[PDB]
Amino acid sequence: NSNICEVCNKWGRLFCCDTCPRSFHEHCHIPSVEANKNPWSCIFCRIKTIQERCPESQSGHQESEVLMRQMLPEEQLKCEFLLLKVYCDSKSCFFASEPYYNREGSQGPQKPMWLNKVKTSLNEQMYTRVEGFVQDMRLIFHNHKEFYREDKFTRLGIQVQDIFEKNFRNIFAIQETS
Ligand SMILES: [Zn+2]
Ligand SMILES: [Zn+2]
Ligand SMILES: [Zn+2]
Repeated sequence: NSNICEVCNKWGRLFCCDTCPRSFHEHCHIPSVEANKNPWSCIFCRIKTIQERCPESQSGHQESEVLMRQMLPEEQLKCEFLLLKVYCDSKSCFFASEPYYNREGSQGPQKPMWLNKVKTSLNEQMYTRVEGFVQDMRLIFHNHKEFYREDKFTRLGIQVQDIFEKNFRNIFAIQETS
């Protein structure tokens, strides 16, 4: 197994996947690494299993259809993984914890949002459809773009949103387009 966490790329107290060579800190894995279970399979392995059990799940989908899916266990898992993939980028640090807004010439968003809040919401099963999760994720970056206006810092929101969107299209097998 790897000697660094897959998500944050640091050593420490790591839990090792039994079915692939990835390792995780306890709270870097999503969901948090489970207490017992030997063997243990990581979220990357669990996602691969879903695809292997239903190869047709990789045929292209319409986003509108994906968003209306109820958050049954497989969709819950896919959202957990998608959230994890965003945490895997180091620029996610900017969007992880609760922001505050005090900049001359801007007003903060009406509905602040951040990754750790989405993480809690997933953990507490607060989303009933995929749409709920996707709307909160997109709101994080939209709020950032709106607040930072022409500061070049706006680009961080564009960057992390692109990681979100690419991973969304991959995980939920959205039909490729030009
Ligand atoms: Zn970590
Ligand atoms: Zn694994
Ligand atoms: Zn099948």
